[PDB]
Amino acid sequence: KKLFLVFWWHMHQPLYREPYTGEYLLPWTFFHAVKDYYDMPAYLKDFEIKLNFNLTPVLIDQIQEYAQGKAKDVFLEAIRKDPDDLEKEEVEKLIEFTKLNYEKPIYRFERIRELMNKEKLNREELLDLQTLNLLAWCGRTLRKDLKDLLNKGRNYTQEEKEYVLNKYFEIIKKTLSIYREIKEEGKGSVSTSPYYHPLIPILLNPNCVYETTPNVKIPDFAVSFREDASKHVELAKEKYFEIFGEHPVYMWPPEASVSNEALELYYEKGINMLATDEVILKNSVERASPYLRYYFRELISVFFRDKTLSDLIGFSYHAWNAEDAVRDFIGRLKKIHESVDFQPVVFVVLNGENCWEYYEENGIPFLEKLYSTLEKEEWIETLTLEEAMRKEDVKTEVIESVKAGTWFDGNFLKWIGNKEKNEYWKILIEAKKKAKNDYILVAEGSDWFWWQGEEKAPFVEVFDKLFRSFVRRAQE
Ligand SMILES: OC[C@H]1O[C@H](O[C@H]2[C@H](O)[C@@H](O)[C@@H](O[C@H]3[C@H](O)[C@@H](O)[C@@H](O[C@H]4[C@H](O)[C@@H](O)[C@@H](O[C@H]5[C@H](O)[C@@H](O)[C@@H](O[C@H]6[C@H](O)[C@@H](O)[C@@H](O)O[C@@H]6CO)O[C@@H]5CO)O[C@@H]4CO)O[C@@H]3CO)O[C@@H]2CO)[C@H](O)[C@@H](O)[C@@H]1O
Repeated sequence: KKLFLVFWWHMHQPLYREPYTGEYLLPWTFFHAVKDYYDMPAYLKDFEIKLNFNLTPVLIDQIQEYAQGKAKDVFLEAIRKDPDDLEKEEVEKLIEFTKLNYEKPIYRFERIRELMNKEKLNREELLDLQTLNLLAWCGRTLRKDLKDLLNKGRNYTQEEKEYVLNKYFEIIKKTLSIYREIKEEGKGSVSTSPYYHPLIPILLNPNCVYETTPNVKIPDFAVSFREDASKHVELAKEKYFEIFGEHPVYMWPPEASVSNEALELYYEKGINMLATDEVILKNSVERASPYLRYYFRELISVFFRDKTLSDLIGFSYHAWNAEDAVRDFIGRLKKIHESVDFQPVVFVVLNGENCWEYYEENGIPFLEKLYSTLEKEEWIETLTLEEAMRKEDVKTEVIESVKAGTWFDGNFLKWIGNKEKNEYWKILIEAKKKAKNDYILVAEGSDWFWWQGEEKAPFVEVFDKLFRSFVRRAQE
């Protein structure tokens, strides 16, 4: 009797490319590409387990633009330049970026503490600030290859900085290839999401928010987003086809968000399986275990992730010693294994790139121990999404209805319902009446609503500039 374990790592960035200037206004796609988007699948080169990935189409677009040398990234330009060429504004940006990241374990360099305690930085000190910001985001592969430069920790030259930059772009250029490789070799399945990671249930029917939060105020949805919901799904199928040669049969619904209408739309667009959150299961069915394969109306297969296990990795284990965390995780799997006489399917689904910067050494000791341990446990069999979808020796159940929600408390309050987030929906509704191009789809991404009305910390103003620029461009 085995326990079936299914990792599904979700990779996404909203579009940071300002539509009028073409400038990438935040470097987050670059930094998570060099740190996580290649290295997370690259673990499969070293560990004989299965790991699955979701790539949003808008993230794929940006990875391609960087790989082709076409991404004009303003923060990266402040890193690349000789410090003598830095604008006062770029020095300010560098210092502000360092301050935002200063307390993260991946920024634990003594030299960074020295630099941030200095009243003024000369050219050598700025070169160190630039290069250490680069190296703080070094991924697992290059932490080995560049170990000597990493251990310097100080006294970097322009040539060394440029060497690191060149190796980083090599990683970006190999990124889509590694996803093709692990897919073709059967080491993992690759899914995608509707194109710009929107909240499909809201686009189809904004009143679905009242299934969980009856008291929420929402704006007057005087325009229909139902066709746009379809377009996000259809365009994602086309992008994922361009990159892999086939249409996707698995999708990750953004924010785990489902509703009866959304599940119908995914079924109508030929999606065979998705996953969502355990809270949605608990809200939809009186008594239901998350270790079964569910069939929604016999139309589409649904797995509900183990929320506890997913949250342990995504939010808890950064605060643990790596050995203890793996012991805890394996011990929890052992209890699931012993708690049923059938073979449970355990979905661990979370963002694949955001938690590691808070782990010691970028989560590498944790993941190397986890994967090394899992590959040796005879009673655990990790599965691709395809294997999980088709496994015969599992328990299944038909469900007829779900209560609309997301993996944030089973509801939509992170994206709608307060004055500021509702203002964004009002802006989008009015812009949709006059829309002329697909930039209206960009503006439908969940990220813009996530940051709005929170507020409040460096760069939220950048997300607001992007959202409003996309809204403006959509009407031309
Ligand atoms: O000043 C605030 C903040 O600033 C910086 O953060 C910046 C960040 O470092 C940078 O990379 C970027 O963030 C990106 C991010 O990298 C992308 O992946 C993307 O994030 C979205 C993600 O793809 C989505 O799946 C979604 O994930 C969220 C959920 O929406 C949340 O509800 C929550 O979900 C969990 C939930 O809490 C739990 O109950 C659990 O059951 O499971 C859920 C999932 O595990 O968290 C996840 C992850 O955040 O939404 C994401 C946001 O839309 O796009 C991001 C940008 O839109 O930009 C950040 C701001 O500049 C700084 O580094 C931070 O340290 C600081 O905290």
